Amino acid sequence: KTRKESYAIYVYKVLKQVHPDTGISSKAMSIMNSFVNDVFERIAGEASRLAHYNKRSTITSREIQTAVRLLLPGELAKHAVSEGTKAVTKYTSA
Amino acid sequence: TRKESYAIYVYKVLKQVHPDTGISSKAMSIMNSFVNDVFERIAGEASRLAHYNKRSTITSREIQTAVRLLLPGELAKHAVSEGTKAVTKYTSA
Amino acid sequence: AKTRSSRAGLQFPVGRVHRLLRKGNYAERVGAGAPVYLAAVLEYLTAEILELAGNAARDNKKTRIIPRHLQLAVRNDEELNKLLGRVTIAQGGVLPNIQSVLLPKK
Amino acid sequence: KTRSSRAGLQFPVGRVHRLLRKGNYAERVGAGAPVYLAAVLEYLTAEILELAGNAARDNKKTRIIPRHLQLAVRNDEELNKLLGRVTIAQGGVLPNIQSVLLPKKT
Amino acid sequence: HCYRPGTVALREIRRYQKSTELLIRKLPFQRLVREIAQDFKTDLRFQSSAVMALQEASEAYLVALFEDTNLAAIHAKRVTIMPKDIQLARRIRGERA
Amino acid sequence: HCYRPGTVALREIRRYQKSTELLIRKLPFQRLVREIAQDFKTDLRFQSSAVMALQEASEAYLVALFEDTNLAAIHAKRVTIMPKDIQLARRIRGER
Amino acid sequence: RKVLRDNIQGITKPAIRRLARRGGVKRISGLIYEETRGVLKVFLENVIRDAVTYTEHAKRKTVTAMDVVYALKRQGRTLYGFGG
Amino acid sequence: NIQGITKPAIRRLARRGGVKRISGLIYEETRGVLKVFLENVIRDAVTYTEHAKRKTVTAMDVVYALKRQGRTLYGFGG
DNA sequence: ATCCATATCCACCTGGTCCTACTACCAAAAGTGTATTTGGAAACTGCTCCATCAAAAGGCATGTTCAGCTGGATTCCAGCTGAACATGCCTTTTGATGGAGCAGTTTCCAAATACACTTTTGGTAGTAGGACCAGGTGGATATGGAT
DNA sequence: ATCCATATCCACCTGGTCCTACTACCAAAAGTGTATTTGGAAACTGCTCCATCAAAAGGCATGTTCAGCTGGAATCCAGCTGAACATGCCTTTTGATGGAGCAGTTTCCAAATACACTTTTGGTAGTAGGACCAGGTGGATATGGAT
Ligand SMILES: [Cl-]
Ligand SMILES: [Cl-]
Ligand SMILES: [Cl-]
Ligand SMILES: [Cl-]
Ligand SMILES: [Mn+2]
Ligand SMILES: [Mn+2]
Ligand SMILES: [Mn+2]
Ligand SMILES: [Mn+2]
Ligand SMILES: [Mn+2]
Ligand SMILES: [Mn+2]
Ligand SMILES: [Mn+2]
Ligand SMILES: [Mn+2]
Ligand SMILES: [Mn+2]
Ligand SMILES: [Mn+2]
Ligand SMILES: [Mn+2]
Ligand SMILES: [Mn+2]
Ligand SMILES: [Mn+2]
Ligand SMILES: [Mn+2]
Ligand SMILES: [Mn+2]
Ligand SMILES: [Mn+2]
Ligand SMILES: [Mn+2]
Ligand SMILES: [Mn+2]
Ligand SMILES: [Mn+2]
Ligand SMILES: [Mn+2]
Repeated sequence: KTRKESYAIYVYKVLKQVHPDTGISSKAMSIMNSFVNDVFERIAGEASRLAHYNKRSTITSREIQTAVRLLLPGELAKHAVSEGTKAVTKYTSA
Repeated sequence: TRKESYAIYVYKVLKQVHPDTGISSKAMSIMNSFVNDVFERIAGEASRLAHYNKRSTITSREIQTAVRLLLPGELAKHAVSEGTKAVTKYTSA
Repeated sequence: AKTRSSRAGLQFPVGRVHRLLRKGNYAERVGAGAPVYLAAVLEYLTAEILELAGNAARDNKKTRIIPRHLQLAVRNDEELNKLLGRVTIAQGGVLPNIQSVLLPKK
Repeated sequence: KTRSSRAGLQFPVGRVHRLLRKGNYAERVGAGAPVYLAAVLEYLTAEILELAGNAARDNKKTRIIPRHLQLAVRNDEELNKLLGRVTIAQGGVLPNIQSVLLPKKT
Repeated sequence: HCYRPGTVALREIRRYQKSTELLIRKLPFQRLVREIAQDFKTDLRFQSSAVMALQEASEAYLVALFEDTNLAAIHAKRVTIMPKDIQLARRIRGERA
Repeated sequence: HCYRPGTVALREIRRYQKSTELLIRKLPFQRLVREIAQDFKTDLRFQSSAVMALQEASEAYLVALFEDTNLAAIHAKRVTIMPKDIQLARRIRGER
Repeated sequence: RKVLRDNIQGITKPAIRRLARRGGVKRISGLIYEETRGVLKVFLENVIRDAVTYTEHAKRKTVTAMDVVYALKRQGRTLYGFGG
Repeated sequence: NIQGITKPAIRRLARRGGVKRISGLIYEETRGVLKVFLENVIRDAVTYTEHAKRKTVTAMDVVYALKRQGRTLYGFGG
């Protein structure tokens, strides 16, 4: 049986972080899976178009950022750009 | 820089269609934008097709199914016949 | 010897649309027939739009196509109007259409 | 040590990387792109799960169901705009009656 | 006689606007799907979740359409939705054109 | 006078429906574009083709919005477009 | 197998009334229902087609939930909850 | 600036749209709508310009921005 | 119906913005020869889940009655908004000059890829066991609406 | 403002759903380490085209007057649609089964990739010729509309 990967483990971790005494239903978790896969495809697609427009063959963190700014509305874009920058600086700091 | 365009080919098809008519520069640019647009649509639909079925190759079948998904009815049938015809002539060549 | 579009009986470049399919990151591999099919479809749609636009051009007592003629061709054909339902033809204008209840005599 | 721990994230950096190259969005994918993308995805999940958990608490429930995800999405202007063309299965609709439909003057 | 015309309608608006259940009976919708699909291609089978997905999408689209339509009726100073309202809505959102 | 109200209005409906020229004066539209862009990035310059493209898309969008707006006014048994017609069209469209 | 006919009338007047109620609609004219069915017929026809176009491309005879999700997404009405 | 788009111009645009009579309040609402439209489009276009590390908004930036806004435009590249 | 005042159109005319032909050059695009790799079609079949049946029953559709009130028709008039002028503001243009900076070129290195091994882990499945909530009840309270 | 026929709300409760929890395994995923390749940042800068004047020309926006005709308010009333009811049907639910067909696994070759090498061509760039058509003129006539 071929494995069917998903984001449910990670969605559950970030769920127990925000509301530690709150569970989630199978259907609701499925909606969360579709949400993460969806946003993933939107971001990576806008970044693909971005790299193609500027004749670059590499998708870097910068294209992901510009894609976030193009895709997410105002405040979500600001906080998402913040957390992304923080994550890549912490990553490269090692 | 070599700025590629579909201009000469569109003009030649125009000569096959209306041999005594011309085309303005802005209309030509509109035609180029249309060819590029339809190209990106069919190629993107085909890419999503090959991905949905865990395939690694875009074959003429993918292009055909994408044409059935993008173009309206009669345009879809005519475009499909044109495609299969060109592939048939190219194969027996 | 002879170009691939000539062997396919096409006016649109098979090799070019093949190269573009490769560089466009659509798939890891591109079969030899996909650029033939795609080039044929593009040539056909170009032939349709240029045909109806040419008919509009001759109907307007002109010999070379302007954006207005492309717009008249697209917006008067149901299926081309559906295909280009979300695109704006620059310098195309709109079709002559006055709502009937705005005409004179009430 | 995983790259997720290396970046201070719960979401899988390696999986986001492998998915980024598996979906051929470009020829190459830099090392920071999956870190940034997994970070953004994790932030969005945290946001919607916060608002939805509050929706469940308001309805005196301890388990989030699609109704709570819908209430969270459609009441947050930004999340609603982000998912403007998305329908959440079993999400229902926001209670909203147009004021003119309400009774008045006995 | 007990409730003036409109009261039970508002009661129903609150009831269904508060819940998430599907409002079209399952089996008739399944038959409709198998008919429409049977006319496109014979000898087709469906996963149960495919029919339920078509259910969800159809009811969501129809509910949103009924909201835009209700706005169309109210715009004409009417409480009653009418076919001209649906046609105005679908025409504005580029569904019919 | 001469013509009754609404006649030369029809005359101009026909006039501007036959033509394809742009209807907003170039320079004020260019100033508007530069002012709006200044809020997002400073010391920005524009290719002329970018400004003309913005004007094509803008006037197309507005003409279509006046089509749907006029339809909204006619739905309420009226002939004069009013702000609530634009609002209804933008809400149905999914913009508002 | 028995021939399937007139199943659009299976979308009953009470069901259309419930859908309208969820839409916040208070009064419904008698000609709405048929109209609704018409609109509904146009909707399913346009998704199911694309759905089976996927099903036929994968050389399958069973329409999956994923085919419906792909068809709905390419129609612009992407649906969460059934995969993808 | 936004008042530089005059009432006569808005009238001509409405007439191309087939409008016969125009309310006096239409012009302000129209200026607002146009300003929102240009704000979104120009926002995305300037995002493209900044990503390209440039200081000149090109017609292709406007074309890409318009395309992702769902309002693709033929005749200026692409 | 008469006919005055504009709007509108058709035939014709010409400058000029604008299209095709022709010559030259060259990087790159495209084809061809050939050698290696491999995606995925064929064949086989395990195993999921789909179509179908049966039976029981009650949730809910159907069809009817009755009348409350909503839409539509009618009428009217206050007042906005269109139509034409009179100003004269400020776009349009076009000619031309700086010079910003887009964009072509050449270096060169931090980073990405390719490959090989090793360790980790997320997913599936089998078995077993709690707990949140849907549905049901019964009474208290709240609401529509007749009086 | 009072009193009743109904709906609504809540605490309490229980079935049996929904979810969670260990054990076990492992094939895929992910990390680590070296070696090789290279995309694209940086520095330079040539030349394209963008900003800014200058400076009339007059096109067109603006303010104003007047009144036509339109939007919106006020009334009336037919018949449409909501509400309630009685009946009974066909959908929902529970359980079972054959077998179609989805999908896992292995073989194997046509077809795609990778590279070297040759040929062809489309794009740029001048320089030069040509012509379709926008804009203007006369003059005919159809048209909106007041008598
Ligand atoms: Cl990176
Ligand atoms: Cl192929
Ligand atoms: Cl109607
Ligand atoms: Cl208004
Ligand atoms: Mn049939
Ligand atoms: Mn001449
Ligand atoms: Mn293989
Ligand atoms: Mn019955
Ligand atoms: Mn009324
Ligand atoms: Mn410089
Ligand atoms: Mn584990
Ligand atoms: Mn309960
Ligand atoms: Mn009371
Ligand atoms: Mn119990
Ligand atoms: Mn290099
Ligand atoms: Mn008067
Ligand atoms: Mn009126
Ligand atoms: Mn009566
Ligand atoms: Mn019975
Ligand atoms: Mn079998
Ligand atoms: Mn050549
Ligand atoms: Mn010449
Ligand atoms: Mn002329
Ligand atoms: Mn007359």
